[PDB]
Amino acid sequence: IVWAVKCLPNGDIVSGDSTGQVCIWDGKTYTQAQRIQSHTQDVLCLSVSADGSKIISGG
Amino acid sequence: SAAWPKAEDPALVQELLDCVQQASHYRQLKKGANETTKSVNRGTSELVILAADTQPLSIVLHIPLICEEKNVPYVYVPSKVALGRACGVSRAVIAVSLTSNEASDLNSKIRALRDKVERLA
Amino acid sequence: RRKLRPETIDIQRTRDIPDTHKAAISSLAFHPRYPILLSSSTSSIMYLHKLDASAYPTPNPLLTSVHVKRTDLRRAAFVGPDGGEIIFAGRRRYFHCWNLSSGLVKKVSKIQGHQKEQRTMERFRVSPCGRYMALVASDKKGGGMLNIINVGTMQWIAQARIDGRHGVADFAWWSDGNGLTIAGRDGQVTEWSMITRRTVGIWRDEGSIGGTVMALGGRNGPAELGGDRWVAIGSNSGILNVY
Amino acid sequence: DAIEVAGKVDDVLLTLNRLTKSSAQIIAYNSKMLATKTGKLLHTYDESPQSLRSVAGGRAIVAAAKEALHIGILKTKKLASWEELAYRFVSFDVPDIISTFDIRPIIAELQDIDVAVGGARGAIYVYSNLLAHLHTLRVGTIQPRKYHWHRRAVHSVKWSGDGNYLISGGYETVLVLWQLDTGRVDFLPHLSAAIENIVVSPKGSAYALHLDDNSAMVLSTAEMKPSMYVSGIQSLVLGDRPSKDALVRRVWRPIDEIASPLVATISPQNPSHMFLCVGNGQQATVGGGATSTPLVQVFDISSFQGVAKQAIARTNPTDVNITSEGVPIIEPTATKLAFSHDGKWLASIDEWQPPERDTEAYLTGSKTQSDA
Amino acid sequence: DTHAVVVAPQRLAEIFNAAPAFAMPPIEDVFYQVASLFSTKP
Amino acid sequence: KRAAVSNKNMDLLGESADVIIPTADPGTHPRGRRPKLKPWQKAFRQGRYAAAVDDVLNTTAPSYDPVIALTL
Repeated sequence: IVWAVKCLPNGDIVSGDSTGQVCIWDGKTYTQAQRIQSHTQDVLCLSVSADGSKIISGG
Repeated sequence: SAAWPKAEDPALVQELLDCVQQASHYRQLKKGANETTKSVNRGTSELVILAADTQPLSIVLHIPLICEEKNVPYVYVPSKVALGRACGVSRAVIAVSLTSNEASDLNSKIRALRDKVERLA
Repeated sequence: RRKLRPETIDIQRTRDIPDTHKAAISSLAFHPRYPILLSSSTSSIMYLHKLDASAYPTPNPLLTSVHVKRTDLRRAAFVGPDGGEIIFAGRRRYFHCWNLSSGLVKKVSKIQGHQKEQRTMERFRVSPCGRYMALVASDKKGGGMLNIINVGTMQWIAQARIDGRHGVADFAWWSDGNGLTIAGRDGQVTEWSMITRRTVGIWRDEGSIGGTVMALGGRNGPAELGGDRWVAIGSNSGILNVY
Repeated sequence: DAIEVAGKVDDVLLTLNRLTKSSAQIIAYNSKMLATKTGKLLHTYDESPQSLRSVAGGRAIVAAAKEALHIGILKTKKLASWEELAYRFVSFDVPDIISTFDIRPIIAELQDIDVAVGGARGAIYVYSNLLAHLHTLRVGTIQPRKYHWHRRAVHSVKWSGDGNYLISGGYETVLVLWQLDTGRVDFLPHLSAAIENIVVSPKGSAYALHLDDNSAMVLSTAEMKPSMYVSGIQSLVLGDRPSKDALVRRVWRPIDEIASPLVATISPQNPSHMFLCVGNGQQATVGGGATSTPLVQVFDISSFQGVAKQAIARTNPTDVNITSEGVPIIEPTATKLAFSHDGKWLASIDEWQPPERDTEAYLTGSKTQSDA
Repeated sequence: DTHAVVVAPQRLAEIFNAAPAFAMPPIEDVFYQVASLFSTKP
Repeated sequence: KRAAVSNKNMDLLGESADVIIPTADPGTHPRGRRPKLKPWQKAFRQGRYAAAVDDVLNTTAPSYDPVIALTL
């Protein structure tokens, strides 16, 4: 269950989901580029910095 | 364009072609534009799937009129070659029409599939 | 051997392999340097034969006959251009790498955090450069991934995930050895590079209701897509498209 | 290091010699320069220095204070003459007490370095890029990536080969592997003793571990079995380098001491073997305030290798080594062990009492915790 | 490098069966039709 | 269910073959019976002592044993 999606300024999509992962999806092709296992329970909310330099994930 | 109940979602397109292949093995399928028109005019047709890759698109546009007169659901898939080798034909099939019977798991699948087509409309 | 003409071929049946298998043959492979055929069946036996039709007293004599304990052999492959190691695997959750010099067989059983994703090691492809090896992870769920493993250290280095309906039909490494082309079921084919480590592109097979196999070969192809000229994708209806 | 003096690459030695107790200085020597015992002085830094490592070549050297870290780049390119061997140094404070560090070079030039500092509180701080951060008065904000798994101090941190993985090892007897491309982590959890030192092979294949119970195992990757095992005498040692988790004032600070003699019998019917009582590791033996030696090993005398090992008292290698509070568990010590006349019997005694901090609720009248 | 041109014979039979022997296009035009059929230009 | 070649016929063909590669690690069961952990043993091993003591000392359960309770 993809609880939170947000979009980077350069086009990529950051998505926290039910596994507590944070996936980085490519912007032009819409495929995933990275899976970051971060949390134990599910990531509930994301935030992306205005210049696209920091991602905050809250589970 | 003129293909306004278009099936664009690939999950729904895969469900439509899987039900077409199952009806083709059940011999519950009418392949081709003329045979589709005959089944829709006779009223034995439960659902009708046209293809939008037809190069003159106007050779299948008469079937939406007969389906609007007979109240059967029609839907457009993207690729006629995909529809053709979904039926198991080795030709390009531009319109197919899958029929109903008394009691089948296939008939339950037909009812659910025309519910999904009504969700598209 | 001549350059062959496009309507008839001078194919010529030679002396068949003398040792038969007790089950179906899952995989054949030729050594990249020497004329040595490796056959592997579901009856847990690999046979290495040397191609000698003019041999005596048995044509195509057997070098060795390796029985792997309790593993059916679904696939066996040679590694690299030199053909130094044989990687072989089946339904189980481990795969062996047998070095042909010094004879040691190491049993890789962990894929470094993705052991839950891989309930099998049956289908894999070693790169033509021999550096990498890709294994389809047994996790279908509307889209299949494949974990990519450095051959020399047997460690996870990447993962390529495509979207489909039942996962990955087949895949093939590019000829230069960097990327790989992953043909999933329901027609989506995906070129995925190793340098940028994300998807180069996605295209669709023409009218495929579901793919079954793919192969990729030739030379003088596009330089940024691996340098292989032809891709051939065979579907479940019986139709094979060549692009 | 192998550096180029004029066109002849040769060995330069970089010594770290004290001048006071909390200060030291690093001093370079050639071979002919070592023959005259004058050295090229490079840096004097003044916060209890621990260790010194350098990158391939001699371009960047990394010195380690207790809380700080000194990165040094050589001033000129190509090193024309020997008298211009000067290193520009930048010091910055690591957030924890540095136990170890491994530097990998990002490359035939030297483009960058990646430093992994394993601190004494348990964390591993990865400083990703340093020469491009301190090459440029003003610097940009540098912020290490924190990887915290070990409870006690992390004994060894190393990058692995290609640079995908960060392998590590601490008191918890577990070789851990940070995946570092994902967020994941995979580990070889239950060794015999503490992972006191690791190295990576010249190729990416083998690791070699110096385990705390006097042992070395060359492991191969993803077979993960020891392809080479070498064991020693494993008895109680007064260590030279004291301990890596005696830096931060724990509940029981580990002391180099011998409280009791080693319990050992040479065995008749095979006088080359020697049965002797050992714990899991040396540090895990002496930790807890009592000798916890619930194992014996048979040790060959005629050719000095530890032949075999076995448990006598109850031991749990597969359970957690440390309680929830932070004290290491003690295991029953085999006090008296003596061997029969025939060569066919062996009788041992093992004692265990609960620790003094643990009772606290059995005291009723004049009962102290030692009496309970 | 090139190979032998593969041509289905029904195309050449259509080229010559388009008309009778009399009242066919002149042999230069029919030669250009046959040569463009057997031309190995992609 | 029906396998293609059963493990006993695999053993017979391995007797017929030349070089046998053992895939069981030595010192384990060859058929592959690992000692599986009861959930109180798993909780005690991970360090979940409340769940361990409750799962053991629940006396209504059919897998109740005073010697298991003494062991924990």
